[PDB]
Amino acid sequence: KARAKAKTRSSRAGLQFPVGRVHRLLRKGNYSERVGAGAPVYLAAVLEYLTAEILELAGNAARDNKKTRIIPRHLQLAIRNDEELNKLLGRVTIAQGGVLPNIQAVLLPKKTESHHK
Amino acid sequence: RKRSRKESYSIYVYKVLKQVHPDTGISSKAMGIMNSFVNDIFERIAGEASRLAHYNKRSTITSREIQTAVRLLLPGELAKHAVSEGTKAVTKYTSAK
Amino acid sequence: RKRSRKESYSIYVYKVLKQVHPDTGISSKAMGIMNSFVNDIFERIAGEASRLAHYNKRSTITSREIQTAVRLLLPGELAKHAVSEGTKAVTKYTSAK
Amino acid sequence: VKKPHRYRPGTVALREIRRYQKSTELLIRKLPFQRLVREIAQDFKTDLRFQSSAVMALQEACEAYLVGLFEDTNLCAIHAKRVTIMPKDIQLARRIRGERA
Amino acid sequence: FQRLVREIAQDFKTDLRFQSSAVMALQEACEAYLVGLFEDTNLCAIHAKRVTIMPKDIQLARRIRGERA
Amino acid sequence: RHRKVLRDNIQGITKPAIRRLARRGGVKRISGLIYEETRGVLKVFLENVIRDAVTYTEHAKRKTVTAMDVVYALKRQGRTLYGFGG
Amino acid sequence: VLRDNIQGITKPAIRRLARRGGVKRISGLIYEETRGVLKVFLENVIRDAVTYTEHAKRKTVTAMDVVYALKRQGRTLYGFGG
Repeated sequence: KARAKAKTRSSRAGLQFPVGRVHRLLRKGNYSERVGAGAPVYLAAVLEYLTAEILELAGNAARDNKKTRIIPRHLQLAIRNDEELNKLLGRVTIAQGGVLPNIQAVLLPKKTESHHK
Repeated sequence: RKRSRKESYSIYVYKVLKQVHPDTGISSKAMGIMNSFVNDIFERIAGEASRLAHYNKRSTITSREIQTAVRLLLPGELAKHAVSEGTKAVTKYTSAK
Repeated sequence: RKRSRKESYSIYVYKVLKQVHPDTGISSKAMGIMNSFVNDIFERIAGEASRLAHYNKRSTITSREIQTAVRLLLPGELAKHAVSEGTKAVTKYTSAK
Repeated sequence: VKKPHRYRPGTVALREIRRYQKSTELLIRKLPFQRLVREIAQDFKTDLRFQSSAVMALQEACEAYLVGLFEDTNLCAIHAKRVTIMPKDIQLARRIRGERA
Repeated sequence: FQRLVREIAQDFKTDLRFQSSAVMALQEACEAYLVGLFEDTNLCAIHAKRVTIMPKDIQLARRIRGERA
Repeated sequence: RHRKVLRDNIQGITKPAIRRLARRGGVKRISGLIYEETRGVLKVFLENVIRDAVTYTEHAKRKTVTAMDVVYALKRQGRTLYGFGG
Repeated sequence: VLRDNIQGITKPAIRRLARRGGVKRISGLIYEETRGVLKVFLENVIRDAVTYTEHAKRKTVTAMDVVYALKRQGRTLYGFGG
């Protein structure tokens, strides 16, 4: 024997998300009888990309509110301000998220609130 | 002394966060949110892949099926960029065995 | 001479129809409707049972799980009557082996 | 100063809007909601116990649902050249979503 | 309806063909959807003390269902 | 000559047909601007469904779109269809 | 004195919620209807929750039961596990 030292499949992929755990989760979960080697890498990459997108928008909002730590409010702000993510999660409730600031223009008072004589 | 073991995707999210914004942290609740998000997307995609396979009388889930499911579930440009990342990952994995 | 074989639930629906309204017939399109309906309900119930099983780390789907899923999916009195029929069916089957 | 300072009707409502929209804390008190859940669950099965986080989760779901409902209701109201929401608005929105009851 | 489907499909993938029953199924789905939409539209219209549906009613109904576009 | 029949497109979905459709929904009186908007709405709906159908078609290496693809594509949007298999 | 306990969902809290929803002015009759609507939603959820609860032969309601019952009604919820 030689027993070459084991590097992770993630490291072969150049990814940070795992692969093996995903493989296990696909075998247990009644999704299919058998699973091919390529699938979990693809799925992992998809998850990492989405995660990076979300956190990116979150960090941007964070800098906008002068806070250095991400809190859920920021995530809701990120999701509702991007059209595509809002479509994905249109019927999803984020806990401790609130909603976007939005008032319909019509119910405010008229801008004629000044000198009138 | 008895003790359990609950897995999550926390650490990997943390890695990604440090990759994209080194000087930034994240609270536990948001980490839980991300955990739930990941599990939900995983479930949708796998379920859809399964349904596609069963409709075409194929018993193997391959990268193709995942790619198709992604194009079905997500809209437009997000799908395109994601598919590209996945293809790149497969191309790197298959070569450097 | 080559010939395939497509199964359905037609004949059984016909039997039930003759039981409930002897002097009545039914067209092919409607029988197809009923076939698709049966397939849909079957898929929903089995999937829901599967999800319950997976959430409780039990590897067997039993009558109990089906009963639970029925109570979840269907509303009120329909659930109760159907559950009655199911229980009666199991009691008859288990006795007269 | 002689007379009390008095804001016109509507301004403080708008103040409430901006203040509550900026923040995220739950608006309903815990304990009444606990008592509500406990009563209703008792009528289905007896002597049930509830984890705290479940109650919190129901609280989040309820408040998000109500918020969405009021949003659609307000749109319905504006559509009728009114600013006051009324029960028929709520019935309308709920009837459109399919949340019949 | 056949020509419409064929045009739109051509813009995604070329030289596709369609079975007749698929076209029929799309026809059924579209008509049922539109019927439901006009129903909700009419209710929204009645809500505003009108009898004439208008575009903003349709926009209201679709916005509430979440069928945004 | 310029026919291109009325646009060689959705405008073949003629006004009185939309009128009949609104009649099915119980409506009595329709404005002149409705028609165009409805058409756009229809297109969007069709677009999404057809996209999904074509995608299912692409997975099986076929060039013929079957009814089953339409059914499934409709099912994922929460508009399941009965009577054409599945 | 207690008052069927639905009255714990008080007027000002409902006013606050409506404020989060962009509402500026509220009629007096809303409250009762809102209460009823709220009740219905809760009922459905808890029924499903308790059903999941009954299936495990447990006596303690867990968050996961609520999350699932919410998921099945098309109001998926994030932030409490799974």
